[PDB]
Amino acid sequence: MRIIVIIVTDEQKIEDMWEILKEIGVDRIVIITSNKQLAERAKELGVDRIFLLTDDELIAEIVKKLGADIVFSENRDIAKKIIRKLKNIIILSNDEQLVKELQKEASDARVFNVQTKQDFKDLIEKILEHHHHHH
Repeated sequence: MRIIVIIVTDEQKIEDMWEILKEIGVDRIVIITSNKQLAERAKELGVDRIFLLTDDELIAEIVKKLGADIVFSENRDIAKKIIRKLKNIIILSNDEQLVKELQKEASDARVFNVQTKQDFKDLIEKILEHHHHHH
């Protein structure tokens, strides 16, 4: 029980760790998406932990059952939809104007903000040492 809810935003795709994704990744991640396209792509990789749902707030009930303690997703409304039942979950969102709302209104809710590479650098330094390959 340490599964991360991977909801994918169309930004810089992690194709770097796409290989190790099948060894370490699928062991501790679940692919939660509304797009069958990348859900099939992950299925061609051999990701067993995939849910395809075109619903917004329903993910709060899905991850409740999955016992998920973390989610990567841009979600303003759906943040409060998850937090109202789960204040023990750590949610990352890009909108700092929203992240602060959840940090004030919810007592035990651990809501972290991402803006620039700094937020990612500190976060990866907190967790296990993971470096990127220069060229």
